[PDB]
Amino acid sequence: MPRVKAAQAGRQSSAKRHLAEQFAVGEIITDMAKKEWKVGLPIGQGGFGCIYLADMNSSESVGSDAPCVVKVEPSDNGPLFTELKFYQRAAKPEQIQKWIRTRKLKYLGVPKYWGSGLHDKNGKSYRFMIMDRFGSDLQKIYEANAKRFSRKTVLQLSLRILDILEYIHEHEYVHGDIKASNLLLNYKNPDQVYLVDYGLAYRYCPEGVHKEYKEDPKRCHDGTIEFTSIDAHNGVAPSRRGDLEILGYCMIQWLTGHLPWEDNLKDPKYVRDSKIRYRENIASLMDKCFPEKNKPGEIAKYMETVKLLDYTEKPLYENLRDILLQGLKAIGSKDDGKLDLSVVENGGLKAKTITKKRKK
Repeated sequence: MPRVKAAQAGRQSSAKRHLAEQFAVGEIITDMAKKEWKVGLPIGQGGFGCIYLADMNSSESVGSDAPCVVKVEPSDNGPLFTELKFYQRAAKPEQIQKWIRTRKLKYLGVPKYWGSGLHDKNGKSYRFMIMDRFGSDLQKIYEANAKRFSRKTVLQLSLRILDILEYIHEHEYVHGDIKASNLLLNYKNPDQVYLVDYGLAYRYCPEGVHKEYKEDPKRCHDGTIEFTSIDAHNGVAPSRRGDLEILGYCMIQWLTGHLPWEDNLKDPKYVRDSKIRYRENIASLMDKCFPEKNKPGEIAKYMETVKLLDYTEKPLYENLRDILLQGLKAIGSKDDGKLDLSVVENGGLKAKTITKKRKK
């Protein structure tokens, strides 16, 4: 006997506001560069959260002080010291121009350092760091553009990632979880993407000593089990193979729309299984991930190549750079129209703390 039933609809809540009025707008703070930055509007969003925009004093012709934003971090220090130390050390106009030009690199995805300092407020010392003005994040763009990233989009994304991964991973740091929220687009220059959330920066080779992958005690996992791979999740510091592995996962993610172990992001066995399962026959699996009229050959060859270099036998990012660009150029694309991500959406995720040993 038939029965009729249906009662469930409507579930969306939106409630954010930013009016201070009393005390906030116009608070000038002098950083270590000896500039007194005038905070303007509370954005709240960014590669961390609670990020402010710099209004500054518009006397007559402001220099470069206006087009910047500032992250706020407690002086108790979580990711800040690691992030800022690298930030200030890497964001050096002189050095950037030099090594980028000489190493034939494309572009470093690191925000320009303007200033940074400490300001005790109400008895709580907050340390602030001034970065480039961000307005677009790949997390909200993921939603708004339905994660449809074309070859030229993914290629350009991974291209700049290759630049930065070599620069950072040649020294000491890693980044296990490559999340869409890690990539921030310049608010008024979308073709140039920056990376933040350096809390997922674990050290593999201290100073410059290539140790050995056995840092794994039981579990550490910097970031989500999604892109962190088996390596970082177990707690082991990955070599070039790790970074290459993670990048491959993000590339196929943007190219296909969704990861099999992401729909299964509720089970450690399935995520591990699926990753190993696909890596068994990378060429076959990658090409068969999105079979219709798509060309996933660049990824297939890339993945075969990265598996072919063992773990750190012969890792050459420029060689991977070559194959990817060669494939892209084969279909008639080469830095097509300066990226493809002009969605300019704002509403990503938050930054995370370093897995130094224990977070309780």
